[PDB]
Amino acid sequence: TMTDPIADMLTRVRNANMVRHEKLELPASNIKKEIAEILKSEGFIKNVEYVEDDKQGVLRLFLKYGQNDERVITGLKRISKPGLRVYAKASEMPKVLNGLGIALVSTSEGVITDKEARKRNVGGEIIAYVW
Amino acid sequence: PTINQLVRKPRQSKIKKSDSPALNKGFNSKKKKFTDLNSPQKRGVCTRVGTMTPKKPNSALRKYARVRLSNNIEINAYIPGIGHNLQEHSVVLVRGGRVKDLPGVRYHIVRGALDTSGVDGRRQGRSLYGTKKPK
RNA sequence: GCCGUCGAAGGUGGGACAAAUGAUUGGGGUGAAGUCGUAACAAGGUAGCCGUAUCGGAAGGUGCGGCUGGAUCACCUCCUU
RNA sequence: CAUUAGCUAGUUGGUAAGGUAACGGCUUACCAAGGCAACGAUGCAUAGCCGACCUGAGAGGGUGAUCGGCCACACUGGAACUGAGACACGGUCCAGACUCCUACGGGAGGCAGCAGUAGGGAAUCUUCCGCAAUGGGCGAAAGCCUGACGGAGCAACGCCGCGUGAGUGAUGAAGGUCUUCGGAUCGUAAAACUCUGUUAUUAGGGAAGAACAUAUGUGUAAGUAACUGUGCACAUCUUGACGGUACCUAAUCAGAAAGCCACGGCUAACUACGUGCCAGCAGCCGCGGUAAUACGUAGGUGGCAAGCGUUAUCCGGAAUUAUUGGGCGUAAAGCGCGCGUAGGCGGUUUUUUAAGUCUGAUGUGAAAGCCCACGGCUCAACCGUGGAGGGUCAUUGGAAACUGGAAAACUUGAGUGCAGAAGAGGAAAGUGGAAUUCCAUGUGUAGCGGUGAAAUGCGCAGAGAUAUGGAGGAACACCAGUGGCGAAGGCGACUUUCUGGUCUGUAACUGACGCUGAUGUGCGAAAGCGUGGGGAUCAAACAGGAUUAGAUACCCUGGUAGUCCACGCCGUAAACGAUGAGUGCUAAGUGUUAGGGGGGCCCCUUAGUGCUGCAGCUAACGCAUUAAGCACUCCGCCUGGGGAGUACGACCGCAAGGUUGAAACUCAAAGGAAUUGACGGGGACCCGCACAAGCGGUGGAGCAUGUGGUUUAAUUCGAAGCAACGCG
RNA sequence: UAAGGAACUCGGCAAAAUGACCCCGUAACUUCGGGAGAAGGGGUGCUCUUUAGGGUUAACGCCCAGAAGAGCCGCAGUGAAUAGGCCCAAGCGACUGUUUAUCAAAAACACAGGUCUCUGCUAAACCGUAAGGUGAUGUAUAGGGGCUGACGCCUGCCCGGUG
Repeated sequence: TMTDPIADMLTRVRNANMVRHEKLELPASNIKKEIAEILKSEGFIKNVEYVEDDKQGVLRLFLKYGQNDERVITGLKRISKPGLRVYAKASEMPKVLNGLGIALVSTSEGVITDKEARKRNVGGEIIAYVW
Repeated sequence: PTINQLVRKPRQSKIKKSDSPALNKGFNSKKKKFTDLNSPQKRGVCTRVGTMTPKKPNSALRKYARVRLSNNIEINAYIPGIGHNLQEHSVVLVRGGRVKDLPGVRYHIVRGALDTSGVDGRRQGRSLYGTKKPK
């Protein structure tokens, strides 16, 4: 059965990006909502649309591609998995691709990126690597 | 495996079986027991000196010696060099290192040592094969 | 001074375990181009293999079930253009 | 270490008493039956633990010499006394084993203190000086003791530093070694001149470590009737094992001070000679069989250098146990398949909590170590200071996204309800038709049957054939299909009775009730076993008859168990999609099975089952919405090939046998996919004096010729299938 | 009966030794029942204190048993009589059983279990000349005869000869 809804979300983005689909939809969640808006503000995807249905509303993601159909997102990697969780301190926050990619960290200040997480000097759960 | 499978069954590495086992064992004559020593060399008595035919690809008469070491262990040892003065009841010093051709010879008799002369005409490589500096 | 509870060592007994050794006896490995067959690799002289049982100097064969990790052939059935 | 599964009986708890510095089964009585254990009780083997050391980029892996902290021990084993503290290394008592004395009754001893001896071993040192410093015991102190300690003796055992000479000088002497005989190389290397004294020799100076304690004086403080005396403050006197040792200064001399290993590739360094698969070398690949850069030597070269190599062991390289950081279709690896327990993981929202998580503050993580900085030895090693670092650490605040806990809410997951669908799903009992065999008759006559050919074999006592009838067993033609059902194994004649599962539609209900699943518990093709039946057909084995050189085989003739039923047992298969289960995502095209909804046809759609085929994956073959793609959860399994699925042990079984499952030893391969050829008794299509039709020749005899063989003084040398033999 | 303890002997024949009760322990091997009382250890007298127990009961009292202490005495305490020696390993027979009264008790006979064969009922087989019976008032899961002999694993080859 479904065990990691977030890993399903990143794989949905990975699979759609590989075949260059312009848009995808997935069942929404509060944490899955934030990850989408982090990727929007960081410039990985074009827009996030959240549609209210009766049960677990729909998250519509519009992927961004470049001039020569250059996939803006290169890869996605779930770090903290249900079988083994990963937590990091503010001092040992990882630098994805030497800062050329973001790490999604869920801290006490909400779901944020790894760059300004060192600014707040807080740590949390390393959700995923996006580069 | 999965992390849970690894937690229940931690990874088991392979054990390393060492060559020259007879150099890793000592003896206790008081307790009549074998010990573990890891000796560089062992000293023994030659109970048989002869010549052994080599493996099939090669062909040369190779001198060897059946040596009963300080332990109660009887091993076969090579005799490097050209000439040797060893007969029965000769005390020798035996080091590690096997002979590829000779099946059943896993040791080397150290030349130029206790009751073992060096090579008579050796002039380059006298550290091995015994023999002192000519003139 | 005596005796009495504990009490080391010692003695007796039946078991447990571990090494060494033993007439003799089993299969394995190595070697000297020693003798009989030719079982498999080509449909390898009779497709092979697996499981099983029974026979045979020996590889094995045959009996029942299964697989293609089988040829050629007769065609299925789809695909296909 | 599970091939160590059940351990204990003061055991476990309580109640009293005792005694212990003190709680306590610590001990004893009496009650109860308790206590620990797959989160590894117990047992076996091994081991002092740590700071720390080695290795590694790190994660980790190995180790526990010297220095420091803790523990335990003092010939082996018990016990207490004295004592604050011992059940006591140079204390006591007893027992034991040793060694020594004895007038035989009895006595003495304990180097795992420092040296040292014997022994074992590959291997580890002087039977030294001094309390001069630091520390300790005792004393008011002077002092005494201190094998602690401070120093000396030996050992390249290690690290560090300096040497063994430099400047000019012909890369020409003479000599080696090669040689293409011209030369080249050792080589600026050498003489040759100048030059230095690090070192060395001798011959003069010569530290620090020394602060003292005491004693002496001088003041001060407290307490004093006062003094002595004490604490404190000052300055005087004193002393050194090392040791005339560091160290410095004068002369003198290039003189007294380099060896080891390699040179085939990995891997820096090539020639000649000797030998000739020998002698020998080798870590692997391997070398050596008259022209070895691989063996031995000589020159040269190169790597290091007071060291250089070999051996022994650890980490690395090894991603070769893969947490970082591997895999299971064919290379090793998915359990034969279900049902399921612990455990692991788990759909969306809200509130709360704060165990994890994150962020601070305290305490500690000794010192010595690692790293950084700084200072002192002439530098360095080394030493000393200051930081840093080091924890699944403890206490205490703060945050609340996630994981965890509590309380509520929701349907999509999962189930239930309702309306439908198909099915060789299973069990039991019945009912049929075709066929085989046998039996009884009628007809019937000389064969039947079988092979490549045979024959055994059945017949003439009437076989085979044909017709009728009867007995019995087993299996269900046509339907029948990349068809259906089942978790798998498997399930095909029809009927009835029980009974399991699946699919479609709806959205009526519950609101996460789910997935996977060690141990466990069941099912599980054939063959096999037991009991009792049954026995038509086919038949392992067995008999023959053939083929072959042999044929305990393929061929033929028969033929027993078995094949069938009912109970049990067995629990294995190429039990295969050689592909674990669950969930979601990711181009299409076209079928078939079972439904649904719309406009016989078209479109859409659900679940199966197929064939092509994208992205993507793979070593390739290939897979590809029924993944071997992309992701998450859980389980099983693998770590080169033999030995070997073999011991041995356990467990299961009536047995066969099944499950679990090594090692000694041995090799450098084993293996997968694909490629090029060659082989196929391995087939289709063609050709060729290959076959057929043939006309039309040798091998028998005598002679000639060349050979082989024999012989000889020599019978010269070569040719030995086709492609030597009237050949040179 | 000193000391020795199978040296006697064809052979430990005979004799000697263990023996009761209570407690603790008990192996291999197994057909899982057993082996087993296995082996191998310890105690038992008397008096007193103490004080559980249940049996008849109205209670006294009467019975039959326990436990813990403190003594006492002998050489010895089931103080006499009566009451298993044991263990290791081979054949043979599975076993309990039965046999030569009056020299053989066994390895011989039985046996439960196997197998073959005969027999359809006025059965076969048997006693009788016959009638009458036995078998049996039985009916092929019954009856007679041969052979073998619990159980476990098994039982090869030969049909010429003889039946």
